[PDB]
Amino acid sequence: ARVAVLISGTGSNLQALIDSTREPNSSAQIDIVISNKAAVAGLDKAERAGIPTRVINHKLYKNRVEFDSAIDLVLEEFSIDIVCLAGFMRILSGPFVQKWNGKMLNIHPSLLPSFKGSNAHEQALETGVTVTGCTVHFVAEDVDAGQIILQEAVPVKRGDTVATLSERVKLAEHKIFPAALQLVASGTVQLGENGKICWV
Ligand SMILES: Nc1nc2ccn(CCCCc3csc(C(=O)N[C@@H](CCC(=O)O)C(=O)O)c3F)c2c(=O)[nH]1
Ligand SMILES: NCC(=O)N[C@@H]1O[C@H](COP(=O)([O-])[O-])[C@@H](O)[C@H]1O
Repeated sequence: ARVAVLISGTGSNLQALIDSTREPNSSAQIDIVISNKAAVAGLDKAERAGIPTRVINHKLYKNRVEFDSAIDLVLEEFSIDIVCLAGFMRILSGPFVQKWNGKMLNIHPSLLPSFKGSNAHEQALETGVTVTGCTVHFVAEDVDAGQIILQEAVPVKRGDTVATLSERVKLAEHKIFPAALQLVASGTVQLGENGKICWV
């Protein structure tokens, strides 16, 4: 499968995915890395891996849909089959999400449906769970309300902060995200006609 990876910052998930798709049995191929914010470290790990990078600036488009279309042009230019959101902090418009329905994966640092949204670790710590984790799911029009592919639980140690909790969750992210991509690229997992996760 031809894969695009959309980032916004560090790209430690991107790096984790790069490492796995370089493996001989990878069903996946990272053909383009797109970022909405220039001069972010994800663009380096990508360039350091010899992967084309493209910066599309959401702040330069009048419409959110004009902005998604900028991305789809590149997705079609690179003949992409699968889109991985790896730290991408822009909500996509309905038609774009509909177009890539069942072809777009996201990594979210909670055990969904818990702690939907942008400050999941903050939420988890205020609530006081002792177990959190991360989730790979399909992007649906309901933000973080798509079909789950993989999940890994991670412990909340006492005295944790966003800094430490998120350090620990990210190690799990770096496992289930490559795994999930491989599941979808290989066609082992798909989005069933009934709209639930379908194993094959
Ligand atoms: N339909 C659908 N679309 C998309 C697009 C990306 N995702 C995955 C979740 C991304 C993480 C995320 C969760 S909330 C939020 C946010 O507040 N975004 C602000 C911009 C803030 C900023 O510019 O820093 C905004 O764009 O208004 C996020 F960025 C989805 C999805 O799951 N579903
Ligand atoms: N609400 C969405 C969200 O916060 N997603 C989070 O962004 C990070 C990407 O890190 P990276 O840039 O090092 O791959 C991840 O920690 C992921 O859980």
